[PDB]
Amino acid sequence: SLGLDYEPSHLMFLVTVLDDRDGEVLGDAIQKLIEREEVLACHAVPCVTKKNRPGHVLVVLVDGGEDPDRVAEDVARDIMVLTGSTGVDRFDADGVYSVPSRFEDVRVVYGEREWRVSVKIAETEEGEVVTVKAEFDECREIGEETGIPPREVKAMVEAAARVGGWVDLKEREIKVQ
Amino acid sequence: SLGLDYEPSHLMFLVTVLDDRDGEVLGDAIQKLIEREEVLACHAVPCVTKKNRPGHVLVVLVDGGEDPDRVAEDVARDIMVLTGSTGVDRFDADGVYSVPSRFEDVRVVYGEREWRVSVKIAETEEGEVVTVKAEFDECREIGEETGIPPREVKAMVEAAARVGGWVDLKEREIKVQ
Amino acid sequence: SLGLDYEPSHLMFLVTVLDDRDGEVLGDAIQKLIEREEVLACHAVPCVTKKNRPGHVLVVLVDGGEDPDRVAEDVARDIMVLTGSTGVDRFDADGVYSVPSRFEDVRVVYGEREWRVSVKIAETEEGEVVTVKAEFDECREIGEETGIPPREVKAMVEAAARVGGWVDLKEREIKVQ
Repeated sequence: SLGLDYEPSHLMFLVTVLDDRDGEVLGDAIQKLIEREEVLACHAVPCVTKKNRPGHVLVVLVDGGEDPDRVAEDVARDIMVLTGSTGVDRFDADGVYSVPSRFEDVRVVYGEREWRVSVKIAETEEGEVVTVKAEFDECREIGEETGIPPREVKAMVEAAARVGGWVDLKEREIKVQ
Repeated sequence: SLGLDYEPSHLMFLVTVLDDRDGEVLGDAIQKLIEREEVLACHAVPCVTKKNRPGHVLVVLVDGGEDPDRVAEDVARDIMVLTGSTGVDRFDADGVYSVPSRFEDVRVVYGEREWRVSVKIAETEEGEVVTVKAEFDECREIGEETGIPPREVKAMVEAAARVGGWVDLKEREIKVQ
Repeated sequence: SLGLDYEPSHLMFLVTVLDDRDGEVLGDAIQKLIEREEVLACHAVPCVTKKNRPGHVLVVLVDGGEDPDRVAEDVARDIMVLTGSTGVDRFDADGVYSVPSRFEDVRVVYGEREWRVSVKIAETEEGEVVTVKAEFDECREIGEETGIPPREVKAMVEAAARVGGWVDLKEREIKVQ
């Protein structure tokens, strides 16, 4: 139990098939659907329906959280109201794999310009650091203004997150205390 | 129980992975697959298979209806016969959200030209009309020949479905009796 | 029971939602993911995430085989290590439809050039040969060098697999013994 966690999951797929007859309905419905916390993702999967008619299966990824069923019903109705569907199907995950994680803002200086990079550190009970991941968009965007390559920012930042230090890119240093 | 219905579902995903080695097999198989009532949708999802080979996961959305298993088996064999697969996997929905609905043909006149528009009215036990949806393709296609915008056809038709009347677009009227 | 087999399935979908923030992570992760036997397919499904941000739901199709849970966990960790995700969800098939199958190499000669074509023969207990499928890529690629159409190679090869013979395309013959 002190490797990967494997627990019951509150993730579900909410699924409905729409005729492509109602044109700007799906983009609009998705934009309202994502406004709520528990909707993780939306995708309209293109499909062939019954009289060789093009459809989309609207697929909504939902984190139920503490109470799934209130959340599932709220989203199901949203789907119904927003799309005109009267049949929304629900698919539950049989379990979720997880590792405890935390975030760590790492201070980056280049002599005269500075940033703060988010670093997710995923660590098990046993002390296995499975991932230390500096947020890449910040790393590459620093990698521009500095010039020096994005992945060396990443490597330095992640090593700084390990010892709780900060990065001086100008002298190639990680400073602890 | 007199809001949304949440009942056991006879919807299933029939899933098989195909090598892209057999070229015009998938379009043809889908065209035969959709010929039966209970196949709701088909999509070949592009995927990366095992020796960096491109595949498709053929995904068939099936309404089992009264007896799922006879329907599921018939479709599974069709998939097998049509594609050469010998392994078809089945994924059942854990439940379906639903609202009772009915259809209502609304008579539309523009002085000298007329149509009939299908309007789905979805209404719960409590009397909450969650959706009144005029079929959009008809609404926009009327919206052409008339000139006047498709969504005002929609709004007028849906209001006519509410009181069981008919639409006179020429004088901007909904007539009840 | 001597038609289609319908047995418990060791197939699962491993699902994780990624921000598109980490750029060349998905192609690389998929290329490592497919290296193991039990990963059947990988696809990153494009999706709309929470602050109208584009995401992908990485979807990994996994044959658990004899022990699913060791295989599932190994893949889940791979997903976690390779992508930085700390939440991998698991969806089990409710059953698999199957027909016993075997392969049969069919010798093809055109007077002076020869090949061996793989033919899958799927046959039930009752003796229903549901599919006899010559591997199409070989059939069409023979169909080139020979000139004569790919589907007549297929038909001849499949008929040869039936009687355990071999194909002489030059004299239009299937020879048994």
